[PDB]
Amino acid sequence: SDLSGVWDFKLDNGKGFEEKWYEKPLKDADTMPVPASYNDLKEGTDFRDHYGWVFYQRNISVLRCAAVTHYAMIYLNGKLICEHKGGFLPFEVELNDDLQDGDNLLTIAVNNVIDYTTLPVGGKANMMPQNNPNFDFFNYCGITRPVKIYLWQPLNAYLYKIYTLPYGVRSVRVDGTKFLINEKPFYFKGYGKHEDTFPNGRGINLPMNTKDISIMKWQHANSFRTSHYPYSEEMMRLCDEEGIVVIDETTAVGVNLQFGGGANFGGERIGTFDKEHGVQTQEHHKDVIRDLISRDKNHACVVMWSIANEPDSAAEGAYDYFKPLYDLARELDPQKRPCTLVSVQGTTADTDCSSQLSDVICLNRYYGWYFGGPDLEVSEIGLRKELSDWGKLGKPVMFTEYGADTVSGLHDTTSVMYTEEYQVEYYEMNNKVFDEFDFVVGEQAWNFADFATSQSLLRVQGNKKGLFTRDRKPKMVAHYFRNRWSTIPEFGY
Amino acid sequence: SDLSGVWDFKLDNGKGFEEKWYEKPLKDADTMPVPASYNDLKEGTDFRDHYGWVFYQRNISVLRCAAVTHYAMIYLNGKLICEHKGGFLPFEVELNDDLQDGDNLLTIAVNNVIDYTTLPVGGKANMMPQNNPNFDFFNYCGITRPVKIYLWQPLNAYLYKIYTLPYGVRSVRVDGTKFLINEKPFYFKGYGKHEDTFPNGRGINLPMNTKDISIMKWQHANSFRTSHYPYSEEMMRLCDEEGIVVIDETTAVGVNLQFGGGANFGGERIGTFDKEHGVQTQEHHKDVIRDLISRDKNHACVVMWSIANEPDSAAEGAYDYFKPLYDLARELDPQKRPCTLVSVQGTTADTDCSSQLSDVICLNRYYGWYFGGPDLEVSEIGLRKELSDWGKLGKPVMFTEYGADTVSGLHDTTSVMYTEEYQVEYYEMNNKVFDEFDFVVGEQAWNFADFATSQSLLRVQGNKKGLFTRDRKPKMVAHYFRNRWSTIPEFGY
Amino acid sequence: SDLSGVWDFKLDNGKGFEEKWYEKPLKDADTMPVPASYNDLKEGTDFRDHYGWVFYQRNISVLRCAAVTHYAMIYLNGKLICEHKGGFLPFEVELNDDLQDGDNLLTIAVNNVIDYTTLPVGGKANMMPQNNPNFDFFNYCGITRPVKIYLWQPLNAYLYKIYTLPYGVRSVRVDGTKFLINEKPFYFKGYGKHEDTFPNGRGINLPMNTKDISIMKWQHANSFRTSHYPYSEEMMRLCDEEGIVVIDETTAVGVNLQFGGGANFGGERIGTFDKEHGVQTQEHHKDVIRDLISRDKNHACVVMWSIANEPDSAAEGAYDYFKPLYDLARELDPQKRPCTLVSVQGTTADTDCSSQLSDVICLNRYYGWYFGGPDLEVSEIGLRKELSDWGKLGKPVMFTEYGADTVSGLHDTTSVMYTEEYQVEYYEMNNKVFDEFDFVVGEQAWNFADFATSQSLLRVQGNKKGLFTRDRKPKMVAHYFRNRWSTIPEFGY
Amino acid sequence: SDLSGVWDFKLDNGKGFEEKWYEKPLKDADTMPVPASYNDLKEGTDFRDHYGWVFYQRNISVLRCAAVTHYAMIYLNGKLICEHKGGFLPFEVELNDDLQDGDNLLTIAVNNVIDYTTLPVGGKANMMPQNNPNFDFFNYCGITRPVKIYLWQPLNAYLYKIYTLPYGVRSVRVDGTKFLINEKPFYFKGYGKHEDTFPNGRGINLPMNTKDISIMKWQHANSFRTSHYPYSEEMMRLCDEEGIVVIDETTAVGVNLQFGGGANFGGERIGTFDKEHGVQTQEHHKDVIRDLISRDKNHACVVMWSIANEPDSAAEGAYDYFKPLYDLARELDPQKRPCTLVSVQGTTADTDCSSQLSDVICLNRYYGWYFGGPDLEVSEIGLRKELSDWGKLGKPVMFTEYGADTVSGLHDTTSVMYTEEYQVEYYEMNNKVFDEFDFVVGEQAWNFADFATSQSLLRVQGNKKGLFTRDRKPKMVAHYFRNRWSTIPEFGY
Ligand SMILES: CNc1ccc2c(n1)sc1c(N3CCN([C@@H]4O[C@H](C(=O)O)[C@@H](O)[C@H](O)[C@H]4O)CC3)nc(NC)nc12
Ligand SMILES: CNc1ccc2c(n1)sc1c(N3CCN([C@@H]4O[C@H](C(=O)O)[C@@H](O)[C@H](O)[C@H]4O)CC3)nc(NC)nc12
Repeated sequence: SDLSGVWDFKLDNGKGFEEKWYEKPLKDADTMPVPASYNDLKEGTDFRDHYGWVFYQRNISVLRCAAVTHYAMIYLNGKLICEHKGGFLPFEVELNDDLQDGDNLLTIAVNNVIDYTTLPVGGKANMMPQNNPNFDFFNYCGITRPVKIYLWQPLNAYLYKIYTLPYGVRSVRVDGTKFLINEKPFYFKGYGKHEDTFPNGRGINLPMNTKDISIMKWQHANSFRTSHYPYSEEMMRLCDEEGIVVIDETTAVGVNLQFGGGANFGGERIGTFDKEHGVQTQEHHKDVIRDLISRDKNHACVVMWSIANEPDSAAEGAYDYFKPLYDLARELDPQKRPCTLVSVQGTTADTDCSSQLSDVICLNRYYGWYFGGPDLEVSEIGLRKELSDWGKLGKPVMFTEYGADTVSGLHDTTSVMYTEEYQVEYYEMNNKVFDEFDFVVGEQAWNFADFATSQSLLRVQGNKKGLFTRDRKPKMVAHYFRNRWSTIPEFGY
Repeated sequence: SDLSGVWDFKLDNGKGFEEKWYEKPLKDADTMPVPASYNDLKEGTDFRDHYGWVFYQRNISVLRCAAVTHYAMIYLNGKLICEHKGGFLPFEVELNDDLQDGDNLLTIAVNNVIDYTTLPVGGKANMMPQNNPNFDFFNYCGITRPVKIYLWQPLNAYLYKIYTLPYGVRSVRVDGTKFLINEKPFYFKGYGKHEDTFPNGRGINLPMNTKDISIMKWQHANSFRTSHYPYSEEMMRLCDEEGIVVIDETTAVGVNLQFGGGANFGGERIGTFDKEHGVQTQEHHKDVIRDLISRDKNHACVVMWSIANEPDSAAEGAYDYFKPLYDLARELDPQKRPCTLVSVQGTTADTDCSSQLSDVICLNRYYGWYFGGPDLEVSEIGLRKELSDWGKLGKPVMFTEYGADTVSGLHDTTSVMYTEEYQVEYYEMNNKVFDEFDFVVGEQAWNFADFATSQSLLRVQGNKKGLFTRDRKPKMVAHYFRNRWSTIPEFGY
Repeated sequence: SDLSGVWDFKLDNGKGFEEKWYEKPLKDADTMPVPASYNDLKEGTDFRDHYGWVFYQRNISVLRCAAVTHYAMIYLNGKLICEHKGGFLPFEVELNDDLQDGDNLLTIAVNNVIDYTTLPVGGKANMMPQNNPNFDFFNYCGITRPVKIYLWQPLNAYLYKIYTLPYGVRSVRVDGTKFLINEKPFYFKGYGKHEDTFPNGRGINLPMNTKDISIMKWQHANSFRTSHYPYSEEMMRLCDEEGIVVIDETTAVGVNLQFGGGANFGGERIGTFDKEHGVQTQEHHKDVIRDLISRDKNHACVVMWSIANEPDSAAEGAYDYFKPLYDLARELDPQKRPCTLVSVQGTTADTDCSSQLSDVICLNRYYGWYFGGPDLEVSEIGLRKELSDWGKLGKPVMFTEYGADTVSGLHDTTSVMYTEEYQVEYYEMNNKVFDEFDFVVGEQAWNFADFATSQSLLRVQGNKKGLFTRDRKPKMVAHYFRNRWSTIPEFGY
Repeated sequence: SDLSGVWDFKLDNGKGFEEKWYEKPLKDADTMPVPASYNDLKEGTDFRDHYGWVFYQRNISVLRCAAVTHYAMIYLNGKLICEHKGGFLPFEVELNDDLQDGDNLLTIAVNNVIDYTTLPVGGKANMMPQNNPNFDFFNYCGITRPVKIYLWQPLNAYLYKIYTLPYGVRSVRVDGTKFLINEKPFYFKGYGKHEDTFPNGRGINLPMNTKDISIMKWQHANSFRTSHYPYSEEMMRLCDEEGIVVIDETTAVGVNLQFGGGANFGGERIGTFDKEHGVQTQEHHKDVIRDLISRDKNHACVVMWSIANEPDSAAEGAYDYFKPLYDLARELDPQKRPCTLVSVQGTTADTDCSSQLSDVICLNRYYGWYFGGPDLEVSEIGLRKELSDWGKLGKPVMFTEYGADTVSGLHDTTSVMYTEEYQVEYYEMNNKVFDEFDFVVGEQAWNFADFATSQSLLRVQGNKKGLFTRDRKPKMVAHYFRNRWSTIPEFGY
């Protein structure tokens, strides 16, 4: 029985836990539908940028939270039943006990604070009393996912059935510079995505998920990556049904304290993996890895794991941080699927700890935007120079992010940055260099669609690097990729 | 237990009922989330404009359809359990019988054909093998609403509780030219709405519903009308919680065969209420009235009933068609709430059968757009001339529709039609005349937000008359109304 | 010596000619730059839509009007020196006499009234006290063009020199179904243009002219048509320098009283060439033909004459109206260049008087917009059916107009009318049928850029059929044509 | 006699002066209209971003350059006649000599290089082989202005006449904290402008000038500033006719080497007024001051001089640089008009050398954008704190720049940066603080309209801080200012 609906809702002030609001029904309360991120569902900056706790509550009568972002505190008649740290993976509690009679009071308290102990991690200032994300997307929070009571081929799916669980048969493993599904040389076509819609924020959107898949099949794409967090269970099963290759990724974005900017302790900047003042996320990072792999163990669409997005991988302490997490990933994946991490700009093949730990090299490069733009010729020289050097490893290289901010509507015959023409030229140059090297095994544009971020001078009402707008309407670049991807097969490219 | 999820889906070809698809599991099937309109969830004109039947199916293990648009045909292991005509109101069936063991096959067949027998009615051509709506919104179909197994004051709501059902205490009745809630002279502030979002089509959107309410409270609005169909049960309860005045309306739009255009039988145009060739919707019209009132009997937000939107009310046979439906409305409303109908342009106080049957006169006037535009001065003369004549009845007059198509982004200091400036000037002129007459008891703009329609030369990617865009972003007119409505109280204006 | 600058300016009230304003300096006067259309240079609908006369004036000290739209009345110290009817071709007067001493008073009175006696002709209502154009562009008026005192190959121009006059050598003549320049089979690539910029209105814009040419060479175009009026002398010489093929056209648009709509005399609609109540433009039509050809006699870019745009050519009296004008065109063109007229939708090869008089058949067809849209398949059947029938004449057929209104920014993966995707699909279908017939010798899209029109429900802030916006920014269709035209040569296609 | 037209044109390669192109007619030449900036009149980044010299040429038969940006080199039959450094003020040469017979060859060579010796000054990198402007507008170059051969009250102009020269009588002088025109306390209402249109670049646009004035009178504005360079003579006379208060400004923008960024000599950053490595513009700065004041000596609209825009005025050497230029300004202004300079963010009353030299304090502050955004509350605290401190001087304070980048079309009910709502809120906060202090004597928004800049991550297709778009269409903020300025008089506020 799904508990999804409009619940009672109130923000803490913060004299909430003192007055024991989880015992009595909330007075002067608001309304809020679940599942949904609450940030965009009321008006006013003080509500959207609220710092602290919120109180959901709903009656019951006669429990698995699919996701609660970030920190959940479940109650019943006042007695705490659960606690959970981790805003993008499910958790459940037993309720045979503590469920009195009929008319009972279920309260869910949700916290949004992010720091060096959370995944994603929150910095102390802007990346590009308040939360300051160390990541480039908005800190949507609340009960994002529902609360309920209780040969396979890319683009050519076939799932047998087996509680009933669907399953698809497929082999995936890496040989040299080749990514093989069912022993055939695959090429990744697609994007890095976001669970981002209006006004749901990060709340699950089954209609948009299907529309996203239809658009991808319209665009002749085959893959995407769950940047920068594991998606909903329903979206994963859909890729199983629809035959969409997925790269599952953990909530480990922002373990890199070189943005912006930086953080100082004693008049000196601190490194990322400083044991005393740096990140305190390791033991939670593996908790997320073992919780993720336990969830999507059997999804034939899951093809490769991503331990972290854009970490300080070329810094002191980077190897000793990721080695125990990498090993764990191979330890609990019964299929021994490839594992990787997506690398920031500035990483080279020699300095990246991913050069050894990862089966596949996954790059996030912005030659022609953050680097070199608007000089596409100079940026081409650099992209080729770094890409040649990455071939020294004899591993598959894969671009997981590359893009240019483009506001839909801006045009010029002599293109400039932020126009739709410049975006197509940016991708033309990059794709031209990608086609020169036989060890690249995929292109994944950033982003699939425009998505909301925190406010800054460098973000024009969110991140505009999508091929599509936030309402999924195509920019000119979306028709460019559709034509290019129509001549690039899934296997043998 | 909510059955909402992604189901199996296929379109009929139309050799579907022959091959008995409702018995065996569907081969070569697609995917489709419910609840949602399917029209926008795949790509291609042939899918969006599909004519005929679609087949939903979902397994069961151990039934109330909140809405199925338009015609539902429920199955189980092959045996038909139900049929329902009526795309916007709930229906249920008993399932103690016919539910074998555990693993069973629930199939829902949905038809989209509209004609002179349906509400809404479908014409034979464009209003402004295919369905041609006699109404100005898109023919979204599918399982729009979920399938599940089992003193009050405006803007100041208070609902006692009482199965548990919430209830709010309030008095509503008409005295002379005054609309009184709790014996105080009310003024309607708001819009005509639509259940229209992307990509859900008409599918229920609990996030957008709350965002809509927040925007209305941001804009200092108090009311809206369920144009042109009854909304979801969840949206009605939200207006109860949030204290939003609602005008409940039936699915009776398009009982007017003077659009465009017209229909001919024997070389001669036929009237609307021709008994042989005209509308065949009467007995279904009261079925909808008795089904609607049975659903929202106790919603304190429901304040007035609307029997039909824009009917041929000044034509022969109009009185004898609406008299038995009007009487029924007063017969089954235990509160004796006011009843009305919203009148097309061209109606006068003398010729409208609503002049006698309705407690409140509800007008849809476009002085300054369809009539007179771009001459706002001439259009002002006409609006005053017709409005003065409507005062002869000593009844409350209320504008339920007035607006000008405005594409967000188009501006000029010397305004022209379709720009944001012209839209504000259009509303300034109209509102100026409204303030001259003490018998007008409300203004409701058309529309609240841009919504999808059928394609025509006169529709610029849908209906653009919204104060907000389809993604709820405000046009300049939305800030004009917010300032005007901030100085107009709920009572005593 | 150029008199171009900001002059004194005032609108008549209309007690202007009584008070003899042309004698004394204008009191309570405004400012206005020449050359420019005055309509958009002040604010307010009453100024933009002004009906009647305006008064320019400027001092002199010690005369050829390049164009005065429409009717000019030149003065000096009060004494009338000139009168001119014809808003788009030059006229001059002698000034040795009437020029006293030094400080003198030059007044130019300009009228904007259009009716059945003017070219372009003004109707009595909207086409789709006030001027109501029988043409689809705005009635910009004022001193549009400056007032001053005193082998060639397409895309490969070479002009010898010869008062000094430049000249280019080239042969043009029609053989069968072939348009030959220098005895090679040409193909027209380009558009119908407009002298339309902001805020100049129709005023000459030498910067935009060069930018237009650069954009055409960027788009791999070779031709355009001076729709619907002869352009400036400077623009013609530029096409001589830049090697751009031009189709010179007269001011004869709107000699067709079947728009909208129509005009009635005695309870009955009147035909276009009714001698008593219809058009009274014939003797002025040849005055324009002999004035035009006298101006561009030597422009090597002028390749074909266009007697009228979209006339009632399949109606009674159409042949006897155009025969004396056609003959005149061949009489005064010392090069015997081809002559034609562009035909409205609904014209067939049998009924069009252009089927006999014209050397080249020039069609304005909207299969997929005005006809058939949004059914591109049905519209394709019609375009092929009419195009096949036009081949019966053994003449060259050329499309001078075809397009779909497109507001820059509107997109959908499943296209609908007014989006950028639908515009590309519209042109794809049309161009596919054009490539099936060897007797079509050119495609000219409508329009090159968005331009201002009179206000109506069918015009979304002007005409949006341009491949480019009014500020020359490209829509998606502009890159489609650039790719298609890059593979289509000038000769031998 | 105006030489304005389309000339021969070619870019140097750079073997141009060797081959003596100024002697023979240019082979393989292009076309270019004058007056106009050439940068946007052809296609391709290599043309728009061309570094070096361009060659204009035009025949003559039987000379004052109104502006040539930046460096002019005039020829005739090969013999150099002139040289001029200074891209925004007129210069002339005698031609009785050197003018042979009739058919002669006039060549104008134009250079675009900017460095520490030019005004405006060019840096070595981006401010926010190539020119890198130290200013926030595009380096438009070419023959921008024409080449030719030969009581007053704000908003209530009256000019007597007096070669004939118009003149207007008015008194202007500063008393305490009051700016008085005709001994009445004035308040500046308006903006900082730019000579920026499409596609003319910085080329003179008499139509747009009049449209700009009409829009200002529509918006109830009274003043603007010639940021950041003296405008055309025609625009100045128009403000005389139309009664628009102007603040004339020199070409002295970018004398501040703290942008971005900075420049290093020997591993150390150099100060702005370093005599050896810093700016070398002083003696040219006064040449511009004495050339400017010699031009607009008699314009009654000129009300105050601006010596430089945003200089390093709080740095070592700043006082000794501006003292001789300031004194010169009072030396040659026969009216002893006030003189000032507009100050960068970060300047305080104590450290600004303008605190002593200037009669009026002119600030460029961005509280709520560059500083504090999106925290409008915190930014309000700062604006009040700095504004209170500026009152210690007992002088008039005037804001010459304040604004937020706004892309037309972006909206949200809960505003974020770059939307139209945030722009209105930004101006509401600022204007609220301005109204608290009686010593502020004007508000001038930045900018009047969107204008082109060099490309950077921080510039969304140019500078979007305009109240209007580049095609003069109003954003929502333009209607906010129109309402505010309608209640603020010219005198006595
Ligand atoms: C097959 N079914 C139908 C039914 C009605 C009509 C048509 N087809 S076609 C047409 C029309 N046109 C007038 C304009 N003409 C060109 O079209 C451009 C544009 O419309 O954009 C114009 O800008 C340009 O100046 C013109 O040369 C094209 C024909 N006018 C009116 N008046 C009610 N009705 C119709
Ligand atoms: C308080 N915290 C900070 C931090 C950094 C900066 C500021 N405040 S302020 C500023 C700046 N400005 C330069 C431009 N100047 C005006 O602004 C207009 C515009 O920016 O739109 C311009 O179009 C117009 O021409 C100019 O007169 C305004 C100052 N430049 C740079 N270079 C990295 N940094 C900063």
